[PDB]
Amino acid sequence: QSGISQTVIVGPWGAK
Amino acid sequence: QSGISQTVIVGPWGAK
Amino acid sequence: GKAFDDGAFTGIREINLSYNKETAIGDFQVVYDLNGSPYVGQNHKSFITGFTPVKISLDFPSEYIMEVSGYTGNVSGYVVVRSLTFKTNKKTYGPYGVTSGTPFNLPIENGLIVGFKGSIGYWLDYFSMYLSL
Amino acid sequence: GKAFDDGAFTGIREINLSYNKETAIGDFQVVYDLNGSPYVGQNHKSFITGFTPVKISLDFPSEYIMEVSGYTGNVSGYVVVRSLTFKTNKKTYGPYGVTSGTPFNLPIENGLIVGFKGSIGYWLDYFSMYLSL
Ligand SMILES: CO[C@@H]1O[C@H](CO)[C@H](O)[C@H](O)[C@H]1O
Repeated sequence: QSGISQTVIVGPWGAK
Repeated sequence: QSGISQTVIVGPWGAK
Repeated sequence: GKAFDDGAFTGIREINLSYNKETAIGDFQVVYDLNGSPYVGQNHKSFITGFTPVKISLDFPSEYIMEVSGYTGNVSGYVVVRSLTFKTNKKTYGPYGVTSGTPFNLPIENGLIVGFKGSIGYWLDYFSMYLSL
Repeated sequence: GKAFDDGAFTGIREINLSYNKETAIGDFQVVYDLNGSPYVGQNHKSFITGFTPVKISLDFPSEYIMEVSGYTGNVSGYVVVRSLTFKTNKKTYGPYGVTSGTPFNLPIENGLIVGFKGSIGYWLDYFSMYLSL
């Protein structure tokens, strides 16, 4: 672990 | 709440 | 078509689907992980036959999907999912089907696909995915 | 382009963007929610100026984005986001820009966009979205 919480991320769009 | 756990859902893709 | 909704699980072990190189995606079935045991999802079958089967067996848990992509377009008057491609951190599976029509894609920087739902008649009409950390 | 990454917040109150009808999406700034208070995000500006500014002021918390979509295409040699549309449970904002090129969309059945990251040069090059329940 680290102490930074995490979050779902989707992407990228825009020819990447 | 209810007692049913929840999840992120992305979509739909395809027919509307 | 007939609706299906597998729910959410701990991960994905295998995807079994079928496709036709002139039409669209047909059958779709998933072997999920559920807390370390394989959970055999219901085989969601097309109303018609004549498709080619593919087994995508993933090296769970080190291998996991990073991008689902595909095309949507007409078949027989219906908007359906014409192709799918599954890119993991280890390799690419597909495209399967017909790579024509409207592109779509879901790339994931962080998180996991843990479930599918959708509708299949003669072909895969539409689908959605459950995401989790 | 210059990379940016707002991180994750608790929802979205306002989107300030700009575009040009001959080119593409230029600048991008979000007023997030942070625990029921407004948080004014960094303002991510194009290297050039000339764009038409737009403010999308959502009726937070009852109004939330359900789909983001757009077009990517080539502008003077650069492949960029040429168009954006934001559809909420209340109405559709956009298309802003030029709707030509390859389409993309992120429709959400359950969950919230709670942050943006991406890259902006002359135009918006690409973007990702943080999602949360
Ligand atoms: C031709 O039958 C149909 O299959 C289609 C394409 O998959 C749609 O699902 C229709 O609802 C179902 O009736």
